Amino acid sequence: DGYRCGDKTAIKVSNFAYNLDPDSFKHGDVTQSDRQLVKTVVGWAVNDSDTPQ
Amino acid sequence: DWNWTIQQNGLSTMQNNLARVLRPVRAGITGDFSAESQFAGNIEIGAPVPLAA
Repeated sequence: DGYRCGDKTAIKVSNFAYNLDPDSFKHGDVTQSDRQLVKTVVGWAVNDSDTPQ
Repeated sequence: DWNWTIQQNGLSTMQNNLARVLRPVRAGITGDFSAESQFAGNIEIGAPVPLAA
């Protein structure tokens, strides 16, 4: 405004957010950087007899 | 009880009168259906956009 003060104009970059209607984008194959195994459970079905399956 | 009428009035020719009270009565009444505010819900489905590899 014709005064000695320091002020300057600034324009912010946004915290970008996007949305996409089209098919045009994709994520590739996953990679596991690290893995820890939490739990496991095992089981089976035994069917000796011919008919009941 | 109903039986003391026999002594007092004979209980004859009354039957039609009883019938008048007892019979079902009907006539079409049109109207409204209203209530207090209620929950409602909805599901919308989009266009399945063609995707390619």
